Amino acid sequence: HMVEQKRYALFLATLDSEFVKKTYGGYHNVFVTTFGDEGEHWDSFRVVSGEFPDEKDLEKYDGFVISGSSHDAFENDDWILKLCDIVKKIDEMKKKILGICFGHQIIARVRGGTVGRAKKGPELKLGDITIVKDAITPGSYFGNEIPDSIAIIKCHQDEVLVLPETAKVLAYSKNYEVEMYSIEDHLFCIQGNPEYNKEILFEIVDRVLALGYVKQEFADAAKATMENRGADRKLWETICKNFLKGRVPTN
Repeated sequence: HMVEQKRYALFLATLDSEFVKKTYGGYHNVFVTTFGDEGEHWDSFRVVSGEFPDEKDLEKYDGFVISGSSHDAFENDDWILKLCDIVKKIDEMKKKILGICFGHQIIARVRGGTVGRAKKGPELKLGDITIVKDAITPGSYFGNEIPDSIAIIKCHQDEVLVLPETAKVLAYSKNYEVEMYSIEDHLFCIQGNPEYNKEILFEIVDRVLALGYVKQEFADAAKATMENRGADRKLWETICKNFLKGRVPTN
């Protein structure tokens, strides 16, 4: 009989930026580099462009990842509605979804939460989130020794303003009450972008500065957060893979 193949679906809620296309070949590659392991089959679907799996094919996937986006997760574009519908279906199937940034926000929306512009304003920087260690099982996604804090790239202007009643907050920060959360055993959401790196961040900063969206001094302060430190990238890959591939007991 056939071996059980491992299949993951990536919902690309962003187009490929010029820098990401040139440097990495696009976000598919970025996501697979971050979360993929040898021998898995990753299908991506450019949901932002209205490309979706068929509902009948959802069962073949072992897990789903929803990417970041420049779009607002509270908007009502047809593709966002369709994304919410398909996420609702996957959620009902109890299939694993890792939501990243926009994805974190979409899952919150589907489960009755509210997303909108953050009360304390946008973040574009390397930040640190405080872990709610009391909500985390030793030897689950976060390893045997749970960190007090994790460094992650932040690139967002919106947040979960109202958490679904079914969500457990796993991390917060001074300005954002919901930096990471889980719902049941199959939904896991991070507001930051574990897939980003210094090069991706700095290129966004440069571009948004050039557009006149932020001041030079803001751009400078954003970049300064990563001049001498990086995100906890290896730890994020471990956590996310632990969750997405059920590599450790559930939390």
